[PDB]
Amino acid sequence: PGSSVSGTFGCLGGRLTIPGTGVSLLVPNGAIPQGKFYDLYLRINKTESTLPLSEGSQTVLSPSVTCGPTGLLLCRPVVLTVPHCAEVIAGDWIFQLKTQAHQGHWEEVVTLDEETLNTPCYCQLEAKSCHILLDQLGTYVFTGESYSRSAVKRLQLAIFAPALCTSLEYSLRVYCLEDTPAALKEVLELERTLGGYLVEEPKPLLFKDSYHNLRLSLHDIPHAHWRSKLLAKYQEIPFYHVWNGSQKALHCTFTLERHSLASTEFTCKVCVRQVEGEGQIFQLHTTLTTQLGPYAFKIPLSIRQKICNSLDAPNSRGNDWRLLAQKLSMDRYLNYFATKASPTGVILDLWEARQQDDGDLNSLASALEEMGKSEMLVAMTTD
Repeated sequence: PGSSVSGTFGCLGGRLTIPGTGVSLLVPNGAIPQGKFYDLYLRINKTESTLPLSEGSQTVLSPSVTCGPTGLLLCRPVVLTVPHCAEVIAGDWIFQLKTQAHQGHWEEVVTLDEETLNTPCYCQLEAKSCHILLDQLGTYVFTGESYSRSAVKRLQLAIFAPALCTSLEYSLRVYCLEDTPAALKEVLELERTLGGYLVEEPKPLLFKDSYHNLRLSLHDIPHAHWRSKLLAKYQEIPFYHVWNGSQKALHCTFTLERHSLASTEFTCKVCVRQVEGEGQIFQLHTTLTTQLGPYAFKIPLSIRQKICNSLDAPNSRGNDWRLLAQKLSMDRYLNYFATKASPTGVILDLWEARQQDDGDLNSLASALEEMGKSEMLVAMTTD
């Protein structure tokens, strides 16, 4: 219900966002035909709906996201942003954007680095998210596959305990989640129903394509007052279950027993690690959606038009939108911008999409300054 949002947009565009997920749809100025208004929606689909894409070497890297309705005319691309859990720079991944024509059926839109002049999207692949320029709306998911020993995904580790405890029985739920805000939001919602609370801030863990399992154990339990109810000294989560994705709230449950209700404080060391890989320690101690244009955008229309007019013109020594794209690290496949009526306009849309996250207006001015462009353009873009 609240994993979907909707809005009405015109040619001035705007932004649709599902709060706490990393998922948003940026509808730029001029994507919607002048004098028209579109009712659009944006939804995250069930974690389990991509299960067929999660097997052996293949993994789902992002939530599956639907934007629509389909069948509306767009004049310029829109930007669909999704978070991902890949470590991108490192070991070899084959990245792919996939689309779902109808329920239970996926096909590739593109495999990254196989782009052609006909590819109807551009995946701007960032460290922790993808900003996907789309020529059309629909259902999309970002996937990655690898046999490389070097390929890494990012996890976040979140531990929950019951807020109310009346028994001698006590339990800790140690979740091993994909590192996206969406994944955390989902588990927080699950635990609200289960009556759990987050005992510590989540912690990162890198998980390697090494075929090694996750191992989880408790240590330094106050034996005088507490005991573990499990025979095994540790628990494991199978490598493929961690690797593949599309699994709702992966966790192990640890079960403890207090001697009496006088014991109202629990302490222990929780270790979560990949065999032959990384590990984390928790030192535990418990007690018993819609913006509209042009205000949705960081660059005023007047300044955007000035930049686009300056940079759209082909430059003999390479000093045009191509160099701006290179400077902003948006140059993995320049020909997607080249076929647009304003290559600069689409680059700026991508920059806008980035600014919802980590950057600053100075990344744009810095780039323009290094390009030797008008100091008036730099003046206009500085922050």
